Amino acid sequence: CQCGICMEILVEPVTLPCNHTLCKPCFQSTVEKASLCCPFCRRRVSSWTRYHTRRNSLVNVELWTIIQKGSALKRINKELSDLARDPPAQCSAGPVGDDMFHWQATIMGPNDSPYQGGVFFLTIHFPTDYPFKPPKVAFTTRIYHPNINSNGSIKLDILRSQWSPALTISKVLLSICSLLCDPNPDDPLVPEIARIYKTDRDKYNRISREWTQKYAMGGSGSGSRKESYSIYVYKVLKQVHPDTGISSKAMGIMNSFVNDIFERIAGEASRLAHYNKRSTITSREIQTAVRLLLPGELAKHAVSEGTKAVTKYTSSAKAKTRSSRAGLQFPVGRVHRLLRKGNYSERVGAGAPVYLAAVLEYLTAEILELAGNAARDNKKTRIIPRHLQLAIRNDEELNKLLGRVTIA
Ligand SMILES: [Cl-]
Ligand SMILES: [Cl-]
Ligand SMILES: [Cl-]
Ligand SMILES: [Cl-]
Ligand SMILES: [Zn+2]
Ligand SMILES: [Zn+2]
Repeated sequence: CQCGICMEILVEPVTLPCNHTLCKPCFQSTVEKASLCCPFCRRRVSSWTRYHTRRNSLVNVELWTIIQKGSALKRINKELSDLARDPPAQCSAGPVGDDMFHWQATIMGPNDSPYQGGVFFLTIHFPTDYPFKPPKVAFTTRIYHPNINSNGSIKLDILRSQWSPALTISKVLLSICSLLCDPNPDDPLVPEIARIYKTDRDKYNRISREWTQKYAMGGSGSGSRKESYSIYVYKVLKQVHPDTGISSKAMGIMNSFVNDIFERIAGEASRLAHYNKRSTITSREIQTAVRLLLPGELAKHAVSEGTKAVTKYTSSAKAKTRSSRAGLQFPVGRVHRLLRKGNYSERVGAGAPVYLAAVLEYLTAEILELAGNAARDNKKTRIIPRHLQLAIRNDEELNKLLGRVTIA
């Protein structure tokens, strides 16, 4: 509600001849140091800046006195917070897993439009220089529109020529909504559709509804809260070392292992789905993710445990709990939500969370078995962080996998 560059309150505001205002830090960071141009409208402010920097009159005293009453990453987080503060109508967006520069977004077909009742998924990629460079926004759901083509590119002025740091991803999503309601056939991306819209509006409305029906019939994101698997880590420990406990500090490290493995597998599985233009993540993407990221025998065993859980899940009775159907301690239904919540794909198949849950359980068991062994070497009955560090370092494959995870 004040500074357009950093979306924070204005401090020592500087107003340029063009009357765009930014806080003194932002002004110094982007104008004074190099560009000497307004970041919003690119008006040259060199003569003005040199004069007033020498005379210490840059700051707008009147505005400043009466107000009392990296940068790219920081701002993206401010957008997401802003997005939660004022959820845009008919829209949602959030990061893909833990990648803040790669978001998923959903748009519900406006009531006014012929897309009503459909859900359209979009991909958003933030550049390194954001907010000074535009975000890359594209549809992954087919849609019949003059300004949207089969590649999912969107011809919208604010996405390219008219992009400004003052704009936000919420405003961008609202503008796309308006574009769905009111196309611009005069400057089209697809001429045939634009010609049809101009001459046969009834046909345009008809084809839009049929496409919406055929192809169109994505959230706050993974969130800031750290998930815990204490319940299921404990169950596995009782199976692997019934007479060995685990300290709560060690349990927090186990959560860090599980969450790290979850994010990496799903993230890669997300990469594969997008790479092959697949709407749904299935056990296949999870398996190829596992095979590429896990080393050696860990990968061979993880693939075995995942294939066996999926096989047992399909043949089992549909009445029992999903985790029970797969013979797993780790929660299948919960892993499924975390795959949808993380915005890795439009859809998530039912075998995917089973396979991933089984891979997580297997790796947890491996780590717990070795940590317990490492505890029994020091004549101890309870796993502490040090025994987790030992179990990782003393196993070449596990150290390749989890060595980068910090252990205190
Ligand atoms: Cl100038
Ligand atoms: Cl594009
Ligand atoms: Cl599946
Ligand atoms: Cl990796
Ligand atoms: Zn600022
Ligand atoms: Zn300006």
